[PDB]
Amino acid sequence: MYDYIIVGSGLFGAVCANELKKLNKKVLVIEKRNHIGGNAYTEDCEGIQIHKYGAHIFHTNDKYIWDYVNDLVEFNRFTNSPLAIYKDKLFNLPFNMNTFHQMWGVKDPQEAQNIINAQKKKYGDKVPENLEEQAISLVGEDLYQALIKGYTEKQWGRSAKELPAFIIKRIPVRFTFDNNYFSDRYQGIPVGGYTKLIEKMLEGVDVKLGIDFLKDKDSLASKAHRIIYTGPIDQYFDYRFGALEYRSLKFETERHEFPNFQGNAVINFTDANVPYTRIIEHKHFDYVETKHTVVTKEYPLEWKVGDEPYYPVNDNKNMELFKKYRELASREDKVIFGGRLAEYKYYDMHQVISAALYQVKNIMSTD
Amino acid sequence: MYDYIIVGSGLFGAVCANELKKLNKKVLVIEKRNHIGGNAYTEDCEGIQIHKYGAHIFHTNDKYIWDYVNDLVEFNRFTNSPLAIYKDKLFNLPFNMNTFHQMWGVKDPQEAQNIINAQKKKYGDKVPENLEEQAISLVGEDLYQALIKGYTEKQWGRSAKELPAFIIKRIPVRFTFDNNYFSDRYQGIPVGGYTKLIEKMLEGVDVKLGIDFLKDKDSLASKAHRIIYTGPIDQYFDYRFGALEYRSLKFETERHEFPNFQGNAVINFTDANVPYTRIIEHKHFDYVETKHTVVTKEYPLEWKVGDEPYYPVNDNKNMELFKKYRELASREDKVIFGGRLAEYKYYDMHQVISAALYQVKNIMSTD
Ligand SMILES: Cc1cc2nc3c(=O)[nH]c(=O)nc-3n(C[C@H](O)[C@H](O)[C@H](O)COP(=O)(O)OP(=O)(O)OC[C@H]3O[C@@H](n4cnc5c(N)ncnc54)[C@H](O)[C@@H]3O)c2cc1C
Ligand SMILES: Cc1cc2nc3c(=O)[nH]c(=O)nc-3n(C[C@H](O)[C@H](O)[C@H](O)COP(=O)(O)OP(=O)(O)OC[C@H]3O[C@@H](n4cnc5c(N)ncnc54)[C@H](O)[C@@H]3O)c2cc1C
Repeated sequence: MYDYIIVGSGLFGAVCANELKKLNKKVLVIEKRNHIGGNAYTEDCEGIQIHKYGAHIFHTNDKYIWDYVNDLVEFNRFTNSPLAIYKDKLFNLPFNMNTFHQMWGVKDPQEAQNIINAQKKKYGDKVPENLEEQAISLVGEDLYQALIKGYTEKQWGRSAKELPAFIIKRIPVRFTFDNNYFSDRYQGIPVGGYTKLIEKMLEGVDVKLGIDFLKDKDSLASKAHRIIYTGPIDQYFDYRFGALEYRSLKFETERHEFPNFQGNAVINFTDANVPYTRIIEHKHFDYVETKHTVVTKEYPLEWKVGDEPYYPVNDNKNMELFKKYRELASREDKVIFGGRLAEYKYYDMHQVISAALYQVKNIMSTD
Repeated sequence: MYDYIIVGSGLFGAVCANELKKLNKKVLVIEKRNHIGGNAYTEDCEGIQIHKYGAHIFHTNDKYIWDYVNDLVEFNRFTNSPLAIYKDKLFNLPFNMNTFHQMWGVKDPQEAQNIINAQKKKYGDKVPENLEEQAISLVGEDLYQALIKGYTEKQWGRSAKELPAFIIKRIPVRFTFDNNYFSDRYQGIPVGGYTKLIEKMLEGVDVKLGIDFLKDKDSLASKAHRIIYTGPIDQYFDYRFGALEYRSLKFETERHEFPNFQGNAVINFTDANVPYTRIIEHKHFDYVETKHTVVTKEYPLEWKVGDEPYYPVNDNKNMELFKKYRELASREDKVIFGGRLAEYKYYDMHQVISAALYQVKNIMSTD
């Protein structure tokens, strides 16, 4: 008889297991996939650790959380500086002086700011109610047209004027020459990959692979006093009210017999006419010398049952749907719903780790 | 009676004092300036910590050394990404794909490499007779003409074709888009400045300011069993064999009543026709909100024995001179010679800290 059965071996579940195992609680982890780690899972290809479900860069301002993962696996000092390719132009992301210099030839910070502020003139100053308006209010017309619109429209397969103002976490807009994608004090990649990190978390824990909890809900749930569920919340209740909308992704990977394909870990293609949204060259995440390189093309698509859910469409319709499942969940006796899927929300890794730690503390305050 | 009298309160001296005070040794620090910290000294101007004697960025691959300084003062995650302005063109340093893209429009790593490999061979395998040929064989003429020539000529006193190839033994080149000047695993600036850090190292130690050890050598020497000397080695022996040659710098600093002057901590001017070699905007080393900004222009300065020693020439002539003083120093006992000035060498901060830690361990294991 287990104290806890944890559904899903992603960061949320792996962290709960790592903490509960130290509190002397008997734990079982059930994962439907043939590998652990969830969306952060990495796989080695002759020395190159491959980010299987999208580029994953760790970043936080919380020193306790940075030390928590670093105490398990050492992280390098990788800094995420994505590139943006639009037609025949290459630009540096996030929005900084390098970007403005490339776009207009400007070198002076004040000058660059006047320009951006002047493109927002045609549009006026109403409160932004959609992504296109929110994007233009921050970077102006030229930057939006070249670097945001086509990209956003491909990833959400919807028009920008139709998406919510905050459907995407905003990236930096600064007036210094700095291609650092994140403003955090700590940032890096685990040397050896994330799979290794999650392995440390699950060390000394019973873990069963290839098992879908929802295919044997009642039976499996009777084997433990408490259940920690990190799968899709709507699927947990048989899509009873309809399915929550997401955007999925498809990754086309290929090995090449030369050492450097594009010279950067991440490159986005912001032209609506190029099918894929990104190309990821995995070796650049962590210095290695191999004669080959593995490159991944990322293509977005509308999520259907059977696909992996990646980007939740956080608009009013879906948020009302989520509230209905939340009511059902609020009634579920022995189940704790946590993680990106169970909460219908996009979580960065540090946020999810932080959510899991609070939840295990909250469980121990009083069982 | 002190066990140790440390001459100079720069990093080398401050580290020896920090370690010796930990071993219950009575220590006295003597500094000729009115402030501590040596060449790394920082001064606050209404919230902006000013790097008084040149931009100083900390970096190391030694985790022990990084934790050593961090346990005293916390460091931020500043990344040195110097820029260069040549005429009306702006380039990213160090030499990387961003640079090459700016120079030739190239985006492919292999393509950039072909361009450079070819240009390196302008004069075939011919062995470089001078500095200009040396540089051209390392990176080609386009990069050399635009980013090295004028800069190098200003910092030395004239023509590249009239200078020794030895001056530039290597010019780092990478084929990834990465403006990070240092490849080290650790890099940052101390929050609050370097003076604060050194004050922590000297905490609880007797320090005397404004005293030039050499104007009262005997009296000051009798106050301890051992002397650790970090001043000029040649000056210590009265320039007995002549003075060691150094290159010097002069700084002109201005306060401006606006928050952002150039949007970057360091910008080099590689045009021989612009007097200064660099402009430093101190606040960008460590994030702060001030309505003003302090900017410093750096100019190569002709050096005479008496001017501030910044960079040692280190040519055969001077190394020879150094060996002679080194022989004398080897006859001087109870006196330890250490630091950039005492050893006639250019040291990075982590190297000098490392040298002081081992020097003390050597001092302990031998007595
Ligand atoms: C494309 C992409 C890129 C990202 N990049 C970054 C980044 O750069 N930096 C960052 O900090 N964060 C990034 N993130 C966010 C990161 O992936 C999430 O924070 C993390 O996955 C959250 O952990 P989780 O356990 O909640 O969910 P998940 O990792 O998704 O894991 C849930 C696990 O539950 C399993 N499971 C589900 N249902 C069942 C069931 N019925 N039975 C058994 N097992 C089940 C799944 O197979 C899976 O392994 C990215 C996310 C995406 C989609
Ligand atoms: C322009 C410049 C930029 C630099 N930038 C970087 C950088 O970005 N990153 C990095 O890692 N390193 C950098 N360095 C290197 C750094 O400055 C040195 O590593 C550091 O100064 C070495 O410490 P030190 O104690 O050996 O010498 P110093 O700091 O020079 O200190 C010696 C001290 O002894 C005092 N003194 C000398 N003679 C006497 C005497 N007779 N009596 C009493 N007191 C005396 C001096 O006044 C001084 O305070 C830079 C150096 C220069 C010159």
